[PDB]
Amino acid sequence: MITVSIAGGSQPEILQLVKKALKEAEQPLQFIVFDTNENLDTENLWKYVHCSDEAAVAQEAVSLVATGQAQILLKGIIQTHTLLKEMLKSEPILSHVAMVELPAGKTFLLTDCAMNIAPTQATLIEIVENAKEVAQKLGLHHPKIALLSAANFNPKMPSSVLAKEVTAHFNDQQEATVFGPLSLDLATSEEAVAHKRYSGPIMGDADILVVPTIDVGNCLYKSLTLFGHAKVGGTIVGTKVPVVLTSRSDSTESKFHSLRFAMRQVH
Amino acid sequence: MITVSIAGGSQPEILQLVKKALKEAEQPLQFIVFDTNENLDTENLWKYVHCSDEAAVAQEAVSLVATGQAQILLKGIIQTHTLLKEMLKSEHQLKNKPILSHVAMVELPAGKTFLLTDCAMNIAPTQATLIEIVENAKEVAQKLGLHHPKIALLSAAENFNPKMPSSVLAKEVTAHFNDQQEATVFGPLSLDLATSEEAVAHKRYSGPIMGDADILVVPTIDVGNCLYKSLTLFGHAKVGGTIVGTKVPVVLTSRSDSTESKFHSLRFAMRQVHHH
Repeated sequence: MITVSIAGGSQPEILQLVKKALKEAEQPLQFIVFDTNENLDTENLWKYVHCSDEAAVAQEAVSLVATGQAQILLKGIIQTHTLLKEMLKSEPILSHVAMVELPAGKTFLLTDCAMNIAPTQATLIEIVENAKEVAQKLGLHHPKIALLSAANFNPKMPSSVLAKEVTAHFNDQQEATVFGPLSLDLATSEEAVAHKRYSGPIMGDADILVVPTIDVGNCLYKSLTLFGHAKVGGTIVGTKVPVVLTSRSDSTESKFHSLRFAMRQVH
Repeated sequence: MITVSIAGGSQPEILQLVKKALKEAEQPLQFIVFDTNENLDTENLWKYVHCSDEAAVAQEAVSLVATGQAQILLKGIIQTHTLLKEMLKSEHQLKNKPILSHVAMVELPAGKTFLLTDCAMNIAPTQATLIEIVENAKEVAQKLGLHHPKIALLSAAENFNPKMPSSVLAKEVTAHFNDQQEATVFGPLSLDLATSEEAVAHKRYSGPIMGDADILVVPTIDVGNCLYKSLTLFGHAKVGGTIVGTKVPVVLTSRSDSTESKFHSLRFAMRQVHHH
């Protein structure tokens, strides 16, 4: 069974997500909610735990995960940084990982469209490691990780430099295939690979895409959603448990996919 | 009448383009190809012209554009650096704008259309550069018939985030244009809030631009490139691009580019040449 700890989850929006999950659940699921506000549940859909202050909520919610009682931390109505702080206070480099599903069934992981703004050599290596973990935790043995760049390698292009550097680093592990600079088409389309007579480690069949900055990841993330009609779900990695960041403006169906994504990582 | 100069265009790939263009062409069109490779023209389509080497091919192609001899320059099979360095020589005087930039025209499935700028020329524009990138794209749209174009300065967050370089850049460039009345320039704005009226409503956002931007301006070539490819690879969007800043639209072609792809850019260039 899977127990989800929700920080500040005694809100109708959360209640609605929980109610939905429990009914569409194909496996045992349980929610434990911490909140300063009064309980809104009567149908005993979750386990309510009142808290004195918000700081306590974050503390209590994170504790349930650190102690090994809950396997997923969900961010309800609470300041992202207050919960983020407590998270780290329990732990060094966190990164966001999203799961993308395109119409024809094409899928891939997209990493860091929220956390690290302008990843340096050292931070990008860690970002690759976290995504490497998430993949090799969903079954993908020896996953292909492409370092995205608009650069043929051009020293005047930061993403190109960063890519050639991160590539040299993982040229040992043998646990995964990490290569870049690689243009988007050359990492996701095998047709682009032939039409361009290209040959390399990754030929339009990457399992994970790593961006140079959040600007690139955010853009790609939104374009796949707006015009690509793709299903997406993401979680924050780096801690001993998958963390789902939810915003009021986010749809339930989106934060739902993230929830299932967090669930698949527990399996 | 529009004459097109092609650097290294004597190729079966370029031939397929010319045929298509001359076929769908409504107004008078003409092609003059320069190449070190032998001629492949049998139907007397274009006007073949042999050259000693690539440096020669480029010099001769760019020369024809140097004056009103040609109205559009198109890069067939030849090193980009060779032609680029070639068109940037003082002897030709082609450049006629503070800086050169790349501008693309994007057409989405239904009818949504917009310009995307700088995913090939300026790597990581400074405030001064971004300002000129906007001007270049603003002029293309005006020349295309749009009088008061909406120009969205794209960034990851919608609300100001000083920890983000693109966010700060957007705010500064916005302040710079807060004076003129030729166009509406605003940022930081996220892609969805810039191109999706529904997303705007969904988040109840309110601002000078609400999912109806005419031109999107990215912070770096990586963002524009990724968006560009993502649009065609998964968005079913039609895209055409040209380098602006010169007195003649410059179309960049790559052998790997499909015929429809080259055609769209060529179509975009012809449109800037005649459209008012």
